[PDB]
Amino acid sequence: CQFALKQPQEKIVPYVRQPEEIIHGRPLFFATAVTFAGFGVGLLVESHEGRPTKIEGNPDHPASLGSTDLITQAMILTMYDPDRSQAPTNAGQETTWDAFVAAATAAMQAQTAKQGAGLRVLSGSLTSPTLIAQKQQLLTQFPQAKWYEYEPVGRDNANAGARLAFGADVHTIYRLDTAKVIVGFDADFTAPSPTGVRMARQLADGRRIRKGTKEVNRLYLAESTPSITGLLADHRLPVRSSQIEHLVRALATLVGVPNVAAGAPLSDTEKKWVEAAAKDLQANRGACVVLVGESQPPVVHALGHAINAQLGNVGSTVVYTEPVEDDPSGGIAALSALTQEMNAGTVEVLLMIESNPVYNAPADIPFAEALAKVPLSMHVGLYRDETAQQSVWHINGAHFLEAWGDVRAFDGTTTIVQPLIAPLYNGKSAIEVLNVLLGKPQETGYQTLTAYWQTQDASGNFRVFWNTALHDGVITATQARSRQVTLQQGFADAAPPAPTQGLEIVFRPDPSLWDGAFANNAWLQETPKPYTKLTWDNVALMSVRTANALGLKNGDVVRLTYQGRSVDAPVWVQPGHADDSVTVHFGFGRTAAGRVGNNVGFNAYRLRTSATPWFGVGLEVAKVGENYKLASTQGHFLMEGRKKDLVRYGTLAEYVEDEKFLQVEKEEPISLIGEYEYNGYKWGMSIDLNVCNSCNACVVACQSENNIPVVGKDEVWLGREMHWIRIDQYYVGDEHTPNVYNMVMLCQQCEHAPCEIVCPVAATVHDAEGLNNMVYNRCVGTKYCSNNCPYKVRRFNFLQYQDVPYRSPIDASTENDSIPVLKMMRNPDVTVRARGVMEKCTFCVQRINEARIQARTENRRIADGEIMTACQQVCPTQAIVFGDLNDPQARVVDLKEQPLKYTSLDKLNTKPRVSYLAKIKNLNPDLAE
Amino acid sequence: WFKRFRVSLPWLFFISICINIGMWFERWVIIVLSLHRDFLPSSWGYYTPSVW
Ligand code: HEC
Ligand code: SF4
Ligand code: SF4
Ligand code: SF4
Ligand code: F3S
Repeated sequence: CQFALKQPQEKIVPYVRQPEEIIHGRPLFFATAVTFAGFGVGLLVESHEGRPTKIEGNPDHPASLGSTDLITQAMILTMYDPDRSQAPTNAGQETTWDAFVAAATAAMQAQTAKQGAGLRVLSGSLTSPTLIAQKQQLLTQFPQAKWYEYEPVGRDNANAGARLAFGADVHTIYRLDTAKVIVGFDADFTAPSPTGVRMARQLADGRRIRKGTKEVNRLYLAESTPSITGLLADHRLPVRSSQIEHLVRALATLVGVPNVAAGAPLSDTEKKWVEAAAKDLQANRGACVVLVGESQPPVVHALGHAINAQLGNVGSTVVYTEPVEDDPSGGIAALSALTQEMNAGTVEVLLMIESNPVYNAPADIPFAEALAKVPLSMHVGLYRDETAQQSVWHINGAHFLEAWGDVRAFDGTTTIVQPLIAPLYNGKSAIEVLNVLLGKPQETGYQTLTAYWQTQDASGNFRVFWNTALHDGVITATQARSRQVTLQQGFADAAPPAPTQGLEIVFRPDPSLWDGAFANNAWLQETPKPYTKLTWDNVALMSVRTANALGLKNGDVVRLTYQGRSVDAPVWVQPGHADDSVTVHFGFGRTAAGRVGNNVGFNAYRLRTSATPWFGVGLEVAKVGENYKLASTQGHFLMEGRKKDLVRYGTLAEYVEDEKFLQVEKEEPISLIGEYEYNGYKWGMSIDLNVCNSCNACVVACQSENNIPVVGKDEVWLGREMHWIRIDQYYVGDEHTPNVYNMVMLCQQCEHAPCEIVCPVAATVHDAEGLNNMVYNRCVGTKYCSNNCPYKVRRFNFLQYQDVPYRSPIDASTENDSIPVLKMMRNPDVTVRARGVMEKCTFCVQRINEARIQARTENRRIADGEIMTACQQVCPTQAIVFGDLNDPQARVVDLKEQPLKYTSLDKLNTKPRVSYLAKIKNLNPDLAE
Repeated sequence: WFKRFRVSLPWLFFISICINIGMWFERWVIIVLSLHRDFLPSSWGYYTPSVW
């Protein structure tokens, strides 16, 4: 309880030399990009003065068409993490940066005496052309130096399948805008992948269902575990993850592949799925695609290129370009070829660009014991990772908002990573650390970036070319050239072995925490996982029929014993799952993540075996626990007959006969309160629930925009998560093969808002614009608004929820004292809320007002695209559409007169401003029985 | 209804002590059981009270 008669003397400081570009109070968006796996996502990040506070999508970029992922959006709390490495560290104790360049250059003259032998580098799968040119300068200065590229969710099997079918390595850019059916095969392509935002928009562009739409996408999936593409899949099949090599061998023989050598037969529901998915592939040959993700072996990846070359997709929707990444034939096998080189000496310098392989290595690859045999182990990462303690040297990371850099996206388009801010802690990025190893330690990150692009610009007037590349983000004088391929024959001749009986393990990246590189990010942790709405826990995902054979409920801790290792995993049962196919997720069990990701789940990387790195069948469950915490944030995953109010679901077979078949043509409701007249800037929202894949990028972008506090695991289990927007799975149907439906439930901004009439101090009123104003400074904390809110989209600050993964919220010793580096990530237009006030989705009223007030100074009206909320500017599928309702030529006034426009809880006369477009899941005639 | 359990104070005390515990439970059923499960299934809570 802070208390004073006056607020203290607030100092206002100007600059000392104010730069020309900065106007105090204006957002000043900068066009950068983020190296996610090795590829760029393409960003438009908002730097108010120097500090970037909100990552948005670069609409010029090919990967993100103006909308980012869940992980890509929450790179701001990773930037302003107080657990970031604030100083370099030599053998445990802190040090300077120039002590490193006196120790590294003293070890670089000892390597030139040899042929640069012990100079192994362990970067992760980089595509950026400046670090490729610095590597190719490093590997021509030191001849016998090796560059190994380890990535745990790398495209190892995806490139080994491109070698096994085409000869050389080829990059495969799929194109779903000309695609009628998308027969995936263990391919979560709408996930946080290097192309996950474009493959989600192109998949959702095909199924924008309007007044005159008769043909949409189909999306046969056959997924191991329920993955977020399965929300958009209309024929998702729970396959055991070991039969997907045999579903493709049953589908490559229905289409024309001569040497498929099919084996290991199918079940009666996997065979009638594959005789109908391939029947819809033999038709519409020009617009169809067979997808396969890196969970699969390299043979089926080669068969996925065999089917796509049989159906004539090459040149139409599956283009083949030169490989954008530098070393495509190096993955887990490149990490295993390094530790067998790291053993018994014969390595002297080991640079480790941000990989964290002490934590990420498979159990068959002894990277822990092979490390500390290197006399000089250097590590470059923005966290003191699991490796940085076990490394001799350690450098800061220079997170991409702090560092001058490049990155190449898929399609080959290079985008320059400008620093929006100077390095808070002197970061010294990967382009600046190789400058020390090459011999140019005083050369900055900008001096070696323009030194490369001056030589890769064959046009004159480089300053026009360079300033345009920083402005637009993209370059597009550098796209990957389309490669003519062969599709060699005789690659799947060897018959597969017997399908081994036994309970299967399935390795996955968590959609929140991909490979544990961002496990210290608080926004990604408390963001609910897509199907199983959990926050701070790795789980073992079982089917309802698998757990019934083993006899374990939704909270027991089991000791998953793989080939030699046990992991002591909790259990979350899951209806969409495959039989005997227990799924564990990466990204957890970090022992040196920081204060957010330390000991949150079980480390699934201790079960990888580097020969079965994604799935294996030798698992023993052996329950050893009971009643784990498992802080979930949904309460009931089962639509309880509340259809017509949550997710109205239909098929396209019944929509082509009746347009408004999910609407209820009912009489106008009677209200005794009358109504009000909204005549200027009527704000409404249309959420297309048919295209929402539950990517949770809108949950974490409301968090980054509206200063929403993270809440720890102990207070999520009490149902006190602060999330203004939530996605609701609902699991309609059979408990073994259900349909999972998303309802993006935010504050519906009800016109006859029942949450407002129950506010004693009137801390919740309306605009004349029409949206619901939750004023935080007036809230005395009587949680009656939350009780009368029928959707329960009100979210109360219970404790002082502020910097909660860095100080536990059950104290008042640091209640009114805040972390100084976390204050820069906050939006300066949203109230950072106190201990006892309630929150609510305010339609991003700080984005409404900042363009309503700006349109009043220049005497005009707001257009449609001038106001774009944070959940709308992030949705890769563009499910959310915000806009004026009194503007007749608007985009939301079209989407709210569609025959699928329904409002949630119209049984109550709340009259919401948020209407939902209903879900239509395009069932085949040969499979709907 | 019966005077047997009204004039007898060891019986009127047990009846009245079952109303103070019971009418607490009426106001628990009214408040919690209407709040902890409501319109939307994705907002179903439990409210096990803490020591405070
Ligand atoms: C000292 C606290 C104070 C605050 C905070 C304040 N005003 Fe205003 N304010 C106006 C006028 C006139 C407008 C323009 C109304 C419009 O354009 O719709 C306005 C508009 C605004 C707007 C912009 C509304 C929009 O549509 O963006 C804001 C914000 C605002 N006032 C805040 C006269 C005043 C005056 C009269 C001398 C006073 C004092 C005044 N305002 C004091 C204050
Ligand atoms: S939807 Fe809920 S929070 Fe929003 S105005 Fe209506 S009652 Fe209030
Ligand atoms: S529109 Fe509302 S719910 Fe959506 S991101 Fe903005 S504040 Fe959150
Ligand atoms: S509304 Fe958009 S951002 Fe949110 S879950 Fe759906 S697709 Fe993802
Ligand atoms: S009713 Fe009123 S004062 Fe605060 S929490 Fe609810 S708003």
